[PDB]
Amino acid sequence: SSQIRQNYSTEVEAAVNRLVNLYLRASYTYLSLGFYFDRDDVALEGVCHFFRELAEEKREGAERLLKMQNQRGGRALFQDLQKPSQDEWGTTLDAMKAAIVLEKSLNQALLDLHGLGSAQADPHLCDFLESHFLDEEVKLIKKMGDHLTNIQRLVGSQAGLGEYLFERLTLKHD
Amino acid sequence: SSQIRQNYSTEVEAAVNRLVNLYLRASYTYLSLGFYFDRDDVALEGVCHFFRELAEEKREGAERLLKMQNQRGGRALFQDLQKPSQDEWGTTLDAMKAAIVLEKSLNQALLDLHGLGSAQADPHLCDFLESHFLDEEVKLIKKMGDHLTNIQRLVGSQAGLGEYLFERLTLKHD
Amino acid sequence: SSQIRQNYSTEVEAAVNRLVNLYLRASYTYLSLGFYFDRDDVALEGVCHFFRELAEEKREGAERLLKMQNQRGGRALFQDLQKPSQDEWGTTLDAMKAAIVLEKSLNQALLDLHGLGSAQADPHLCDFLESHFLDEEVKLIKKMGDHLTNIQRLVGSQAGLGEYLFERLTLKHD
Amino acid sequence: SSQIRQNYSTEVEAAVNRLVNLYLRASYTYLSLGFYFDRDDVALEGVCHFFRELAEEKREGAERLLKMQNQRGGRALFQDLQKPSQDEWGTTLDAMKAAIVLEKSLNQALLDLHGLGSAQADPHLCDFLESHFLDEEVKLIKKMGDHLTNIQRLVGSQAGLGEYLFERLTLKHD
Amino acid sequence: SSQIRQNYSTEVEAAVNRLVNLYLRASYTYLSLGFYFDRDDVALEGVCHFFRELAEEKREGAERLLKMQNQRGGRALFQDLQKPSQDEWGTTLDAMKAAIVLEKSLNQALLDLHGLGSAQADPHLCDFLESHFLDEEVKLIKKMGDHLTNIQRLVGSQAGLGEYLFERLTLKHD
Amino acid sequence: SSQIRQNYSTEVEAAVNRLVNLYLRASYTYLSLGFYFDRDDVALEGVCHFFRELAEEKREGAERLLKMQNQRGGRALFQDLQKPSQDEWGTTLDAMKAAIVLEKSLNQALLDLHGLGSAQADPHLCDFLESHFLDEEVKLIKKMGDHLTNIQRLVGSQAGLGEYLFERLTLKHD
Ligand SMILES: [Cl-]
Ligand SMILES: [Cl-]
Ligand SMILES: [Cl-]
Ligand SMILES: [Cl-]
Ligand SMILES: [Cl-]
Ligand SMILES: [Cl-]
Repeated sequence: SSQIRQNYSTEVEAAVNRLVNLYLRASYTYLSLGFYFDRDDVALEGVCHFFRELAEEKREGAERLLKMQNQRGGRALFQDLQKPSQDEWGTTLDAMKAAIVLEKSLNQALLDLHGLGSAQADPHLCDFLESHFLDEEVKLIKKMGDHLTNIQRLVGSQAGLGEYLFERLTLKHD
Repeated sequence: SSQIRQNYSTEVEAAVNRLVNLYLRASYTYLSLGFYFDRDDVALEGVCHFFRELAEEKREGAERLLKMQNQRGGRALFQDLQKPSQDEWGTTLDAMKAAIVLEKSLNQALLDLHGLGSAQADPHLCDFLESHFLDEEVKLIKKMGDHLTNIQRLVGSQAGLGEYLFERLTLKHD
Repeated sequence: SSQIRQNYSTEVEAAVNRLVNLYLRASYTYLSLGFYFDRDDVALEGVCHFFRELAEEKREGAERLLKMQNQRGGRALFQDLQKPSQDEWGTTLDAMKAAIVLEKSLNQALLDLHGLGSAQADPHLCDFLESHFLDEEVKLIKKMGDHLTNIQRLVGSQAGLGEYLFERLTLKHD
Repeated sequence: SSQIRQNYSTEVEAAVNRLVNLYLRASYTYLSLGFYFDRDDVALEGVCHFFRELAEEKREGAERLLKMQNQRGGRALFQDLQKPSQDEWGTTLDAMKAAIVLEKSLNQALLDLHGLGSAQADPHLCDFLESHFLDEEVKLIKKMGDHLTNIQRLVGSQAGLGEYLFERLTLKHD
Repeated sequence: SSQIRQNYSTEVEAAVNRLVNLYLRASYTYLSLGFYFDRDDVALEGVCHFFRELAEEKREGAERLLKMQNQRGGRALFQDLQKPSQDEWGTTLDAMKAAIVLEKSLNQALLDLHGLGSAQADPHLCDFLESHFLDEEVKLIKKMGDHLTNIQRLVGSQAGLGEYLFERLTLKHD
Repeated sequence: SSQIRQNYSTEVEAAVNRLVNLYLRASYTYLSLGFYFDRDDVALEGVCHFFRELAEEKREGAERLLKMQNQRGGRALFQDLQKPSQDEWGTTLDAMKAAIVLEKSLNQALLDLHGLGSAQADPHLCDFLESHFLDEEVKLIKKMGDHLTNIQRLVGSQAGLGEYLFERLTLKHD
């Protein structure tokens, strides 16, 4: 048995490993989104940078989960990582809609794990998610919702113009 | 009787308390405007910041009036504060039109109080309003009129595009 | 429906709007307390500053609640703000007793909302209150209790002397 | 009755006082461990420093609990402090095993108190433990487990050599 | 036998261990005094700080004794630590009277140990106490006597006023 | 057809996408290695850091390949990422042997792609690999070979001692 493990259920341990997989999948999705917007026939630098940043953030979230797994005396177990859902991501609007779908799925997984921890009377797990994940996710979903609204406002009858302007005047670029 | 009060009519004292109520009402209106533009389904940061700044300015004007009330030996009396006139504020154009209506109402209240002070031969009151309120109000109404003209110019046949551009290129944002 | 809202009950949304009203009411109460102690016939600068600071703190708490409402995809709704319970606040002891009553009422509203969030399995709400409100309130009530004890000790048979000394030697002034 | 106490059960108040006793006992245990490794016939400076640091940490945890007791309006009550379980602590391996036993006992007491607070709907207590105790304890137990593994690896057939090397190359010394 | 011990009697070794117990008891007494004055219904910050400082000083004196025990080749032996004599400490005057009683008891224990060392022709022990304990104790008792006189002068017919003033104008606070 | 693509074969484009998969697989392998050495029952910090660094390096190599794919007008295509070959990695010696196997496989894939580029008369591809991959790989394999030799020298009859010493005195740790 583990020399450090205390109040750490096998159910939580397994769910943490699954969440790691979900975060690494999300990271991979964002890597694909980023490089799609770097295509010479797409060429929206700010959009590329937005999603490349998120790929790093999701990687870092998986790493924090893995650190916590070891701090509690659980055992990291890695599974195959499925490829992203699409090879080409459409417009900035299509991409941002796919991103918010993805983030809502991660948020629900966090809420589910928090509920398991609550049920198992695992306050360290619950605190961990509250401190490092739940508000980060709320903030990000709010940002994406703000972006969706602005993108939608800019479609008008001149979609190309709007998509350029959003990239130039809202998103961060060199 | 008051140990300091001199040349300070009961009519002015009452009118100052009413003006405090008007300024705090205005502050509350601007708080509502600000948070409406922060909604994820509205998402115009520069517009939000514009009105949040005005909520602070109107609060500060009420505080200056209350300080003056005490300096003259009058007695602050607070009344209930009515909620703003709307729960949702429409477009940036609708909001800026509502703001200029509100500011003209505050301006007329200032002019009325100045007239009362003149009639009562209360030069300290008249000076106070001239020094800290009348030109501030003229300047703000001119700014709002400038904004209205630019907003109106941008409606064209592409309202969403215009409303984005005004927020991005005229109003202050991060 | 809202594009960002997730795990955010209508009951919590409503209770957040009510709490905003309670905090803005509290802010208004403290504004009145502050200006009462600035009266030339009251003239306790440190007491004035103490309550003016609290008016700002309560305003800021309402603003944080409104920011959170929007981050979750709820809708701010403002109601009329009732005037404070008194026009004149008596002695520093009377005022500090009224303040602790007010703070206990805010604390109970926070605890009630935390309980609703717990019941609704809304950990982001619960975390939010824990992180930004509950300990701030405990700390403030402890400070007020400390002040009450010192004020009470100083009444003796020389109330005016004691009230001066407390203002001069405990409360912050210029 | 207490002027500040609110939502603070007699059960929590008592359990906090018991936990203070447990932390001060732990501090005393670590003081004994530290001075044992400073003996001229033991002479493992890094081990001495490790346990002297923990004696301070446990003292500080008791002080934080006592501060919180007063912030909530409970009453500190002190009991006799039992002497540590041993007068001589054996090898570094024996000592580190005793330390992890002790830390698991403190951790379980924290988890028990968190559970009481949950049952009593005392979110300030629960937050307090989450914010200042639970993760600190997880981190420390993980560190001790890491140390145990390294100590165990170094026993081999040359225990004295291994115990020197661990002290020199893992633990902090002058 | 000990490899370093020289001219260090078993009687001195035992008496040093007893003195450690007395100093740790004193430290614990001062911890209790400090937290009593932090109660919201007592609320004398300067008094709290005075006794919390002494709790640290007495802890440090025990640590210096334990260091010396090991430097001489004696063996630290710890005993149970009795709880302080009171749970509630009365007025600042009551507390300062209890403190000077406690310090006179520590002083007599130091003088007794110095006498034992003299009798045993143990000049290192005698020097140690002279250099690090005897004058520190004389200085502290003189300070406490000075405080008692000032506290007593301030009782008059207005005890609460006097106790506030002493805390504010003699003792160190934030 | 692509507006920028020139002298970029479909065979190279496909092989670049496969190499991206190989590098991301390698990154994932190193993530698993790193977290295995962070286990409380393994606890070799320098070994953990060594492999976590390599996980980042391999991620960065995949990113450089994807950037190049777009610069040439090829299309990134992502595939599922298989999980690492082991869940537990044995000793530092076992791990370093697995790492050099992995690196030789990456090196051969680089050499194969260089050969394809040579055959296709694609000097930009050949230069790219020479400039950013081939020498980096040679250097890393030499480092790993150096480490293997030192690890092997340290096994002796005291494997645990040797594995500690290598981690402490060759690998970088805090
Ligand atoms: Cl798939
Ligand atoms: Cl109304
Ligand atoms: Cl009312
Ligand atoms: Cl015992
Ligand atoms: Cl006793
Ligand atoms: Cl596989």
